[PDB]
Parts: sequence; structure tokens; C-alpha cells
Amino acid sequence: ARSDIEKLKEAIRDTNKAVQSVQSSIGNLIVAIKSVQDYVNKEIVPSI
Amino acid sequence: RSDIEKLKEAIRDTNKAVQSVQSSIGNLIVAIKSVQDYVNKEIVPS
Amino acid sequence: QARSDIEKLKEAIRDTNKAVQSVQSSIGNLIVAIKSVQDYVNKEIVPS
Amino acid sequence: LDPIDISIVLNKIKSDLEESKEWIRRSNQKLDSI
Amino acid sequence: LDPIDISIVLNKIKSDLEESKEWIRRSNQKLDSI
Amino acid sequence: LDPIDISIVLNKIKSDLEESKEWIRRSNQKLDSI
Repeated sequence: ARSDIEKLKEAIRDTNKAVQSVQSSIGNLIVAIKSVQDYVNKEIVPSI
Repeated sequence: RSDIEKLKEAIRDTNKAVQSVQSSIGNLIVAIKSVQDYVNKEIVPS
Repeated sequence: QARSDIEKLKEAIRDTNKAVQSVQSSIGNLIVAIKSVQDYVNKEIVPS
Repeated sequence: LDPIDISIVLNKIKSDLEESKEWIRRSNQKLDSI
Repeated sequence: LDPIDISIVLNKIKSDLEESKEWIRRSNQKLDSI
Repeated sequence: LDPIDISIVLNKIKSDLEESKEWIRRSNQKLDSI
């Protein structure tokens, strides 16, 4: 039906937003790891 | 309708793939938190 | 028309699946990055 | 050395993760309607 | 200091990731049968 | 001690993430066309 097609379209849109939210997560995980590398190189390495 | 049913099944599987990824991201947070806590409670006292 | 809307949905899902596979690749490499931080701490900071 | 604190970025990731979970619930709700 | 050991968490992440790959394989299989 | 540098692998994560964004762009475009 046309209703079932519209529903499947709505479902895939919601699924795509879920993936966009996970993409945002990955972007911030890169930043968190980079901040750990920075802290190590800017503070622990010289102390030792 | 048989194709509508298969598309529904496909999106259902994709959604489960995304739930599995959500669980991986959940544990990546735990992993990074664990590195922070080890630096602070084991290296930084030194 | 019906098989065209059906064919567009099918391709939208194929695209979404490839988006998820690229996220899977990024998570694979995040594991590597985090393990590298673990390995560097245990070979350069914990002996040192 | 002053302690590392990445709690702010980790909170952002947790927030994005929660938002992702709701969109998946919404997708499955729509499929439940078929 | 004892050394850092996050193999347990890394193993969990790997398992979730492998299970994700299989769900995508199943989705694509369904799509191929349309 | 030699600094820690994970820029190579971080660049690989970035690249996968930019590809992911393009597939989602393409998925949305297809849905817009229905």
C-alpha cells in the first residue's frame, strides 16, 4: 500500500537519524582520545 | 506486499546492527573512562 | 510506480547499510587507537 | 601533575548515544505499524 | 605501578562490532531477494 | 621517552566517518525522491 510505503520511508528516516547521532558520538570519541594523547605528551612525558 | 515485507525485515536487521553499534560505543566510553581513572589513581600520584 | 517506490526504498536501505559499515570500520580503528594508548603506557610509562 | 578530566567529552558521547537509542525506538515503532 | 589492562572492555567492543556486521549481512541478504 | 602519536589511526577513523556521512546523505536524497 501507499501507507506502508510511507511508513517504511518514515522508518528509514528515523534509522538514518540514529546513525547521524552515532556519527556525532564517533566524532567526540576521536576528540576524547586525542585529548588523552595531548595530556600524555604535554604533562606525563616531561615529568618522567 | 511480499516486497514490502522483505523491506520491513531488512530495516529491522539494520536497526539491530545499529543497536549492536550503540553497545560498542557504550563500552568505548567505559574504555576511555578506564584510561582516565588509571592515569589519575595510578600514574599521577607518582 | 509501486515497484519504483519499492526500488527507491531498497536503495535507501542499501545506502544506510553502507553508512553503518563505515561506522563499523571507524569503531575497529578506535579499538586500535585505544589499545595503542594502553601499549604505550605499559611500555614507556610503567617501566620508566 | 594536574589530573586529566575528559568527563565533559564523555558526557557529550553519552548524550549522542541516548539520542541514537530514541531514533531507533522510533524506527521500530513505525515498522510495528506495518 | 601495576600496568593498565582494558582487554576486557576491548573484547566486549569487538564482540558487539562483529554482531553488528552479521546483522548488516542479513539486511543486505533480505534486500537482494527483492 | 618518545611522544605518543596516534595521528595515523585517528586519520583513518576520520576518513571512515566522512564516508559514513556521505552514505547517509545519499540515503536521505533517495527517500526525498519517493
